[PDB]
Amino acid sequence: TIPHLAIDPFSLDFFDDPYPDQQTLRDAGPVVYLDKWNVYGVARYAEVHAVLNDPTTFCSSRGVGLSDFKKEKPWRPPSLILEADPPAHTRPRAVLSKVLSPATMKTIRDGFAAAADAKVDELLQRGCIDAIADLAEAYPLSVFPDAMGLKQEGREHLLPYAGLVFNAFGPPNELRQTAIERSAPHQAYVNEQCQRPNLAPGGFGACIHAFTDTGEITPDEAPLLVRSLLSAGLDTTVNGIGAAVYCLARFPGELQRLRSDPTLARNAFEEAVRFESPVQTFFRTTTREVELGGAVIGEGEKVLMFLGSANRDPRRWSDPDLYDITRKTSGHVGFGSGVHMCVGQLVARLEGEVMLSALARKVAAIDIDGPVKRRFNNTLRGLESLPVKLTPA
Ligand code: HEM
Ligand SMILES: CCOc1ccc(C(=O)O)cc1
Ligand SMILES: [Cl-]
Repeated sequence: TIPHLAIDPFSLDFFDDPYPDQQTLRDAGPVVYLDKWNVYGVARYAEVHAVLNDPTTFCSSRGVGLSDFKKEKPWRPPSLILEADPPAHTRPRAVLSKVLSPATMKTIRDGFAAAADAKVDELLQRGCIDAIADLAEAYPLSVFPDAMGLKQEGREHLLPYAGLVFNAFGPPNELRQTAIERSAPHQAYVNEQCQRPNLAPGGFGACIHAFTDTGEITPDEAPLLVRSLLSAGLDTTVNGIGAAVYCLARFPGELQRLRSDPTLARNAFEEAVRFESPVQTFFRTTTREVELGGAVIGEGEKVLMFLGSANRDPRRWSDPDLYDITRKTSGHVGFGSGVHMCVGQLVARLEGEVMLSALARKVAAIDIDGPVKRRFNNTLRGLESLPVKLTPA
């Protein structure tokens, strides 16, 4: 009943151009079996959405990578939020939700915006820049570690640590095994900075620790929650902003619409998240026999959700392959959906918004003027290098 496919969604060939293979995965059926890794796959919007929204049947506590925590040792202590199910999940989630709240956004907004304006000003002085190193990396590096309350020393460990985390959700290919074999210094650094004494007052980190006396989390839980933010909070935004600039570079008509109305910045970023889906994939594990899209899946099976594919499913989206900054994006699954839906999305959107606003007001054109190089990662989609010429407005 379930078609079997030999496509490796974690191969460099796939990362290099995933879209044909994603259509093959969607059109093969609502549920496929991926023989390469012995997992089920869902690539259409409807099934991806259904799976995300049934956490009881499709759990996270057995890991959201290929590895089944019931069978293998997790490479690091499990995340108390990403790799937990309700009810264990519920209070740590509530804490990070309050730490990364509307009120918090109000306190950091002017600073994040000034930094974005300053960066664009600097880049315009240079003219010819690398929009990855000099913008998509440099801008989040200039605001997020400080917002966390990290010391200056050791920050060069943060992106390596993130690349390791997102590679480790993958199968045991070379990407994953190389990451893990280089991991020790990055782990050591990150774990140390998660301790209360090492986090500056007023940062996200200290704020997590301040929540330890409410009964929601205990003091021994706070370091792992800080670890979640240091895992997820940077490299995601790097690839989101990189995606947005790439889109604007490839669709000059949309840059021009954004210039004429900079208040489109926020949606222009959201559309970039749907269109590129910097977070491509996550797994769930079935806790029982389940029927999905008229197909039956046994208990304890890994299920691979293609978020990027769901965000380009023509069953859900009109002209999915077009970057449209006035699209109604609501419902896209680039931040996930349901109880695990990105708890940091207000930070991601804030960063993305103020950067695209700065570009909207200051830049007249973005032209690719060098070879584009992709960055390969088992979970993240994005570029290594994006050489562009920026023309001032
Ligand atoms: C454009 C940037 C980002 C994208 C595309 C993104 C994507 C996602 C996705 C798809 C999930 C769902 C995982 C699942 O269902 O298993 C998620 C969860 C999560 N994200 Fe984000 N993320 C981004 C930025 C951030 C930022 C900036 C932070 C923190 C400051 C963050 C922290 C987290 C955490 C802690 C979770 C786990 C939430 C839970 O399990 O309840 N992310 N993110
Ligand atoms: C795209 C979401 O990525 C992550 C990665 C790690 C964690 C965590 O360590 O809790 C959460 C989300
Ligand atoms: Cl670690």
